[PDB]
Amino acid sequence: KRVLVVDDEESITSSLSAILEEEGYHPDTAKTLREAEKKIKELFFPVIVLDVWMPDGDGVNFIDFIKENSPDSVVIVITGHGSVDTAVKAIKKGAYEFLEKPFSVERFLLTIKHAFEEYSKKAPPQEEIEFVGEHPKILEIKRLIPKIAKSKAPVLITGESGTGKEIVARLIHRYSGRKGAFVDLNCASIPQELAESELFGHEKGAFTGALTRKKGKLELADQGTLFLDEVGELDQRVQAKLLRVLETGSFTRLGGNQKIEVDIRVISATNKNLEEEIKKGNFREDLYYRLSVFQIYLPPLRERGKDVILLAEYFLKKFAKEYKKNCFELSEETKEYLMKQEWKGNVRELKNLIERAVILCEGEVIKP
Amino acid sequence: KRVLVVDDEESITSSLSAILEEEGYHPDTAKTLREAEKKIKELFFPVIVLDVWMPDGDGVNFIDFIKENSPDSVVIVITGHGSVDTAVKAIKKGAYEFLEKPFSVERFLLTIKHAFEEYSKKAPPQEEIEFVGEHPKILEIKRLIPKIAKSKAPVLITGESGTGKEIVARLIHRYSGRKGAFVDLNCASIPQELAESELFGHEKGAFTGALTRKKGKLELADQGTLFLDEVGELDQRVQAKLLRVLETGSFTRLGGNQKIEVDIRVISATNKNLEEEIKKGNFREDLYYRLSVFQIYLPPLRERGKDVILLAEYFLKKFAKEYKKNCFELSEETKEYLMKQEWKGNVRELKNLIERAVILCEGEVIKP
Ligand SMILES: Nc1ncnc2c1ncn2[C@@H]1O[C@H](COP(=O)(O)OP(=O)(O)O)[C@@H](O)[C@H]1O
Ligand SMILES: Nc1ncnc2c1ncn2[C@@H]1O[C@H](COP(=O)(O)OP(=O)(O)O)[C@@H](O)[C@H]1O
Ligand code: NA
Repeated sequence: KRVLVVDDEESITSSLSAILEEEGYHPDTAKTLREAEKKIKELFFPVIVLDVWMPDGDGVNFIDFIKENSPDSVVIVITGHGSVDTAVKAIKKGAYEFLEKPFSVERFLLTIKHAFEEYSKKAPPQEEIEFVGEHPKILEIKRLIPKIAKSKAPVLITGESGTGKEIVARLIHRYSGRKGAFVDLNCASIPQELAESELFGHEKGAFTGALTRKKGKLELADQGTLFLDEVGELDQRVQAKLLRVLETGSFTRLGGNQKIEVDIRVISATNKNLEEEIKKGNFREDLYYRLSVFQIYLPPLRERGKDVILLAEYFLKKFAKEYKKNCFELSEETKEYLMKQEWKGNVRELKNLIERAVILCEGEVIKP
Repeated sequence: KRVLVVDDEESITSSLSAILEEEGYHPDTAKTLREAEKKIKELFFPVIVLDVWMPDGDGVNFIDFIKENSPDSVVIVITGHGSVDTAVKAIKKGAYEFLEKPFSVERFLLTIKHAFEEYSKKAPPQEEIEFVGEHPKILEIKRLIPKIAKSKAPVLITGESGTGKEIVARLIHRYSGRKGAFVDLNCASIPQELAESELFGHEKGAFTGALTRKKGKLELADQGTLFLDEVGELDQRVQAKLLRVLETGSFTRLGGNQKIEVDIRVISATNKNLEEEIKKGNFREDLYYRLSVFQIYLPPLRERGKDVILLAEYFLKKFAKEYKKNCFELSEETKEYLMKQEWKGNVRELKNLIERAVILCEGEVIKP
C-alpha cells in the first residue's frame, strides 16, 4: 500500500509520513514537482497526495502529468485555508478528493481510506459479446438494436428456444449506456412461486424462518437492465405485482413495508405468442403492452440460411481452442449435413452438438 | 434519487434541500429523530444526512436505528466545528463520512456524490458454486479447501481435462475471503505470443501499432486470485518472468518501466505431471516449488464411484428445468450404462452428454 506525498513543507511530508507509516501504509515523499515526476514514472503509487501549490510549477496542472503517466493513481489535493476554488479546479481536472488545511489526523486517515477503496473499485466487464450471423434477417436485427437501446421503453424479444434472446438483451444493455447491472431472471427455471421472491427480495423471514434480508432482482437492476426470460411463465399474481411496479416505479420487499424506488430498463423474452396468451387469459393485457413498446423477432436457426455454418465454425474454433483439440475445419460433408437439420433446439442444440464433436475429437470433424 | 436531511435547524434543512434539489436529487427533511424514524421505515433513502446533535435524542446513536431499519443507507453526519471527536464516534458506529460545519456547497456536493458512489458500488451478493460429489476422495478435497484457502501460498491443482479444476479454484478463492477479482488465464487457449502480453500488459507501440495501454492479468488479479489454467503450457521465457514476479512481488508492463506491485494469490492447474516436465527440462524446478506449496489432486470421473450418477442427476435436473422440459428421471439401465464408461473428457464430457439428452428429450425418462 504505497502513498506518494508531494508538498513543499516538512510539516506536511513528515507528519503525513509518520501517520501513514503508523497506519500500515508505506509512504514516500517528493518535495518538488521535479522530484515527484521522477518517482511517478519510476514506481506506481495507488494514491498520491498533492499540494495545490508547488515551487517548480502549478500543482493543479500537475494533475495532468499524473493523468498521463499514472492513470490509475487516485489523487487527493491539499489546499490552503479558505482557498477551495483551487480545490474545485483540481477536482474538475480529475482529482478524487481534497483536504483543506488545517485538518486533523482522523480526517486525513479517513480520506486516505476512501482513496484506496476508490482505487480498489474498478469495473472489469470488458467482455465483448459475440452475435454471429450474416443472414439479412439477422443483419436487420443488428442495425435495429442500437436504435432501440438508448430508450428506456421496454423491449419484448420473441423467438423460439435457444435463438439467442439473451445475447440480444445484453447487446441492448451494452448500447443503452446504462451504468447499472444486467440482471437476468428466468421465470420458468424458477419454482412456481419462488419467482415473486427472486424479484422482490425478502426481509425479516418472508420464507419459513429466515430473518435474513435478501435483495430482489428489481433492486439489483437499479440504473441497469432487468432481463425477464420467458416472462410468459409468470404467475398471474406476479404479473399483477410486476405491473404495479412498472406503473408506480416503486415496490416493497416480501415481509417489509419500506418503499423502494427503482430505475430499470425492462427487457423481456418469450417463446410464446403472447397476444394469444392474453386471449386465453394466461397473461395480462395491460402488462403486455407495457412490456412491448418495442419488439424484436429472432427467427429460428433453420430460417437463417448459412448462419448455421458460421455458427458451427465459431463454436468449433472456440471449443477446439479451449479443450486443446486439433480439429479446426468442418468437412464439406459436415457442412451439408448441418444444412439439412431442422434444429428444433436452434442454436442451443447446434452449440451442444459441436461441443460434443470436439470432446470426442480427431484431426478434422466429420458427421455421424 | 432520494436524500433525507435530518437536522434541527431550519436554515440547514432548507438550504441543503434546495442544493440537493438543484443538483437532481429528491430531498426530504426531518426536524426530529421521531420524524426521521417515521420516514425511514416507510421510505428507503440511499443517502441520509444526519446532524450528530438532535433535540429529541442522541444523533450518533441513531446510526444504529438506521443500520437496523435501512441497512443499505449511506450516512453522512454533520458536526460542529472542532467537535470532530463526535464525528469519529459516528464513523466508528458505521457512518460513511462526516462534514464539519461550516462547509462550502462544493464540499457538501462532493461528499454527496461520493456517498452515492458508495451506495451504488456493490458486489452481486448472489453466488453459488456447485461442487457435486460424495466419493470419499471428493469429500476429502471438500474438507481441505476451506483450510488451504485462508493462506496466501500458491495452490497447484492436478487432474485430467474436465475434472473441475476451475471450480475448486473458485471455491478456494471464495473461502479465502480475498476481496479482489478471480482472474482466469488459460495458458493454452492463448497463442504462444499473447502469453507474455496477457499476463503483464503493455502501453506504447511495442508490437505492431499497440499504442493503447492494456492491463495485465497480474494487475487485474490485485488483492484477488490469479488462476493459471494449464500452467505447464507456458514457455520457459514466461516461466522465468512469472517466477520473478512471485519472488519480488512486482513487475513492469511491456514497453513500460514503471514498477507495479501486486498482491495476488496464485492458483495453477495442470493435466500433466510437472515433476516429470522438470526432468524433461520443460518446466523450472524453482517455479514449480513456488506454485506447489499446496497441492490438490482431482481424480478422473471414472475413479469416483457413484458420483457419475450423482452428477448425471444433477445436470439432468438443471437442464430439464432450464430448457423447459420434463425428463427428470434416469432409468436404471441408463445408470448402468453410465457406470461403464471411461469418460476421457470427464465431467465436461458427462455434462455435455446429459445436456444433449435433455435437448433431444421426449418423455420423462432417459434410456439410451
Ligand atoms: N447468434 C449467436 N452468436 C453466437 N452465439 C450464440 C448466438 N445465439 C446463441 N448463442 C449461444 O448459444 C447458446 C444459445 O442459447 P441462448 O442464447 O441462451 O438462447 P435463448 O436465450 O434464446 O433461450 C448460448 O450459449 C449463447 O451463448
Ligand atoms: N463436481 C462438479 N459438480 C458440478 N459441476 C461440475 C463439477 N465438475 C465440473 N463441473 C462442471 O463441468 C464443466 C467442466 O469443468 P471445468 O472446471 O471446466 O474442468 P477443468 O477446469 O477440470 O478442465 C464446468 O462447466 C463445471 O462447472
Ligand atoms: Na499443463
